[PDB]
Amino acid sequence: MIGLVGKKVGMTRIFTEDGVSIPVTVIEVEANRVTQVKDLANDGYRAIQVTTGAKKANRVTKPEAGHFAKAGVEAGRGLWEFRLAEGEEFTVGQSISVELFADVKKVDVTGTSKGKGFAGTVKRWNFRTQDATHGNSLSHRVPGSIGQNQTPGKVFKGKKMAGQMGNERVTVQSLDVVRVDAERNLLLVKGAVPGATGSDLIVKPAVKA
Amino acid sequence: HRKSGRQLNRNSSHRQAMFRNMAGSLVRHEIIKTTLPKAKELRRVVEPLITLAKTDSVANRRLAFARTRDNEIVAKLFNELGPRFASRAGGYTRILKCGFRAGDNAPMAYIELV
Amino acid sequence: SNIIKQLEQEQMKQDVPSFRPGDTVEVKVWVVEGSKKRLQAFEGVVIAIRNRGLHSAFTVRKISNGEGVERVFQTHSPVVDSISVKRRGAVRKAKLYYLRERTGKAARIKERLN
Amino acid sequence: IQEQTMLNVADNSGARRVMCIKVLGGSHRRYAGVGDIIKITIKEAIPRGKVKKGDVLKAVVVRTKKGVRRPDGSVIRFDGNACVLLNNNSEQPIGTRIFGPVTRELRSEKFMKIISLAPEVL
RNA sequence: CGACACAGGUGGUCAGGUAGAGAAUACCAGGCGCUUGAGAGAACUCGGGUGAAGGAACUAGGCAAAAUGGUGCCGUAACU
RNA sequence: UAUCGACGGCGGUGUUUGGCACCUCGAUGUCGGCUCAUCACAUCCUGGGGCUGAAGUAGGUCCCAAGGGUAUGGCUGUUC
RNA sequence: GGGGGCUGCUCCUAGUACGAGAGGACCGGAGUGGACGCAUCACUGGUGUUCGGGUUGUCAGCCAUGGCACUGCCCGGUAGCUAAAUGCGGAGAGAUAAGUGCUGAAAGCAUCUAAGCACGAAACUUGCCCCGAGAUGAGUUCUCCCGAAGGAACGUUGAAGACGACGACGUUGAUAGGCCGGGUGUGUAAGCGCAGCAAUGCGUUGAGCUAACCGGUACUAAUGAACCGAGGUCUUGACCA
Repeated sequence: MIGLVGKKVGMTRIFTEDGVSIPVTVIEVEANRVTQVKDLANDGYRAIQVTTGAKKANRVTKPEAGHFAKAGVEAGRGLWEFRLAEGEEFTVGQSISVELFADVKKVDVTGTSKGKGFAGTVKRWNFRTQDATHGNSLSHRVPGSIGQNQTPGKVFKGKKMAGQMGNERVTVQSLDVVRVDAERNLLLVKGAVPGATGSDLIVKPAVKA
Repeated sequence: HRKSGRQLNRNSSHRQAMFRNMAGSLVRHEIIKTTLPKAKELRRVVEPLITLAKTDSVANRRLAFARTRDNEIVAKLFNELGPRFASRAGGYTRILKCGFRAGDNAPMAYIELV
Repeated sequence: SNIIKQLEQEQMKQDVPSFRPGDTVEVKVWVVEGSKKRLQAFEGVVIAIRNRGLHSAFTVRKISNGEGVERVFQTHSPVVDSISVKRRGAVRKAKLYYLRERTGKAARIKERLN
Repeated sequence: IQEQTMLNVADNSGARRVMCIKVLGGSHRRYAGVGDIIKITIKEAIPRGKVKKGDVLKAVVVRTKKGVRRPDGSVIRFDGNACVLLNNNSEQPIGTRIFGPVTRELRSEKFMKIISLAPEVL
């Protein structure tokens, strides 16, 4: 069980004696039924599924191992009914969050940040903005220069512009686990978590805390 | 866009009026026939227009004949159709959809006053 | 409480929001922020109406303190750098919460006056 | 603050108002902020003694209308604009006393002599 | 009359119907509804309103828009 | 022979001008600007180097290299 | 298949190395600024014929309270969306050119080469983000299925959407409305008393009215029934019986 996964519910907060008041993001972490686990290998730098472990297959778990010893194994995802899990497959695949999750423990939560169509350079890849009177010239979120040397009237592919997005993966580290509570088996993560509500976020023991 | 606000089927003005009238229709005759976004917002024109018109007093009926321009079905809203809804909150006059009629294809119920 | 004000009573806990601010009321604020060698003593500054502040996280308002070039700015009360306040002149009127003017028009009979 | 703007003086050098001209090391469409040294040409002042009215000198912007946000999240705004005249002697005011408050970031890291002559600090 | 049930053109009388300086808006009398329809809260184009700070820096030219703008008192330059 | 470099000699390019006039001559709206897209290099730097009349610092000249960056304004319709 | 990161300032190192003096560095490690790039707004700020107020003409006899100029005009202005707002945007690894060298001949010496070999560029490849089974080496997995598995049509609404879709729900329901409460916006009510000659000035009222949020709650509103509808193709690669 390299980690668990839940669905973002929203953002709340819990004032704890130790530490100090800090917003907490509620995440629904519940019953799953992992039938198999797909393992990827790092051939150069292009993910490829080595093998898949079923309810009973020592011929695939063996390759999974060793490859891990070779450190060539990539991210691990397994055919699941609801959400993922690792060593959970070997048992029966049926498990609850209570089995994997403790509080006050550090965890790395990654996820795809929240279709928005085309956006302006600024609202887009964080481009700053026309500070100074530049803003007064109502030219707020515009680079003002598509590219140097009008000739070519071309914009260097580099010279970042506007485009499409939405519909970026980010793995924030050191996310303390406040507690596991709510109407349903959920999780309280300190601070905020990438992605919108309902989005699928994964948990993983902090690589370095 | 934004959340679900009101519904101006036509323009701005055509959208207070229409409420007044088609409001007095469901008190003069316990039967009416509009469309879809029909008297659903006219379900509102009446109640409000009931309550504040509940108990008879000075500063109550004065609100009645303000939204409804008529002395006939503003008097029969009291001493009838109240007290007649004595111990009943809401439910004043609801109504269920009905198959669309001829001419302009637009389904329509029949307000009524239970 | 509801899942909107159930997670706001902690940070900036609703410390008995001093009766006033209120209309013209000019309660001298406080402070305790370092910004420099953390040894900052108390302080003082006159205010005015231009009230502001909500439920959970409310704030003083547009200080509008004459002294100095002029004024503006304000820290939200309560705040990590907050202490008790006091009184001043007793009320007045116009419309507190949104009382413009006082700025772009600050003289004797003009200020401390509607 | 842009070119051809009229701002007030903060030192008792004999000048009253100042008209911005250019900024040192700032290739932008009209601009001059708090802390930036700009070349100027005073307008109103004492036309005698040492030809004041008409001469072009350097100065340092201290206060502006535009609101600047601080780490806490609060923005501060002033009424008009002001600046201080400086001579050839590397960042040194030509006047004796200064008028008006100053920012923090303008003390420790950059100017240590300007803070010593500053009466107020926000 | 204009080839058309063509928002074009075409003389006289009613200029005291009711509130303002007035044959200026609102409203009796009288006349009329003969200037194609139905369903989501896009881009773009035609008219128009409001826009922080600066404010003609746009432009051949402030074109356009805006500002001033009722009445009474005080007061009113060069030039002729 | 760091650098500058005549006389003379031998070439490349074809952006200039001149020439010829072989082609078009059964019509592909002007100049400048603006807006928007792609390509090239005779690299002005950044990067790595050679020389110096290279102490250092700051420069001058030259080589490889174009990946990126090479981008703006005041007067003038004006291209010097 | 698509893509970017460029540049500057400051601190430590030095007022030291170097230099008579004047003058005046470097490698490297850090902080930050300007500029150019996906989002998000809690904070600061901008919008509003929802709403509240003032007021002209006119009508309801006056008052109160309202209609009309499709907000009469004027004043102010909440939510969302937005910005002069905020959070995020590596390092590292691999390979040649110029060039620096190794071993080493043709010329038993020498030589970076001629065979061989060790190193060596912001750029290149990759990392990372985005798109992508029509990715022509045209994918993977599980289950169901060859006369009944499954699937299309409909109804009520959107965390959806520019006409042909997408997503949720359809009583094993809270999806929408009503009601109540919670969370909000305005500002002193009707009436009467004494107010007052009156406008409307007072007292009773720090009183009413209103909402495009949320919760509780099914009370109301989510049938019936029809129908699109292929049927384990052929040759062969092994195992099971």
